[PDB]
Amino acid sequence: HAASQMAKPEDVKRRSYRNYGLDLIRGKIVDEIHAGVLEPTISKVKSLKSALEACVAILRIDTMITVDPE
Amino acid sequence: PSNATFKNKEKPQEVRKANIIAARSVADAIRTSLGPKGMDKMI
Amino acid sequence: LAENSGLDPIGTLSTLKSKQLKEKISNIGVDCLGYGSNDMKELFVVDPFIGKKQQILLATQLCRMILKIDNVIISGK
Repeated sequence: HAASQMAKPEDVKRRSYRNYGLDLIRGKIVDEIHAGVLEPTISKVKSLKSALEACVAILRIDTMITVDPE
Repeated sequence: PSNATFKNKEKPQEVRKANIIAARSVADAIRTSLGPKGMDKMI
Repeated sequence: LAENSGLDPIGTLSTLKSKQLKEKISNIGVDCLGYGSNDMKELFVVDPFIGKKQQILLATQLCRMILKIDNVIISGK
């Protein structure tokens, strides 16, 4: 995945198939186009963006107060 | 010429000491929550 | 000394500052015996130089350690 930004994308030169990313059987590097696995952008945008803003609230916590039921 | 004194009870702060310490624990709580650089809490 | 003699701590510093500063005599101090003069030269209060020098130096050398204390580990006696 480094060949994308390493080589100049405006100059083409190939060396980059983009995705690659996984294979669940043979344990090899296979493009997602040939594998046929894609997901909507909403699976990332408005997902991790909402999760990151939710997780940083835990780091904001300083003390903890617990009140047992009477 | 000395005179002066005027002490009687020797622990006037004893009642007002631990209460400030109890108030300092509450005061130290808002110090971490003060300003945009502060922190949040959970209750 | 102003606590036992019943003197104002604010007036204690103001009394010695108006004297020991302008006048080169440093003998002005707190009088706990209830006399009419604060001069130690007339009241005969004498401390040894090299003796009191050690009392001042050894008191400052104690802070070379305590001030640096961070973690304390106490093993079972």
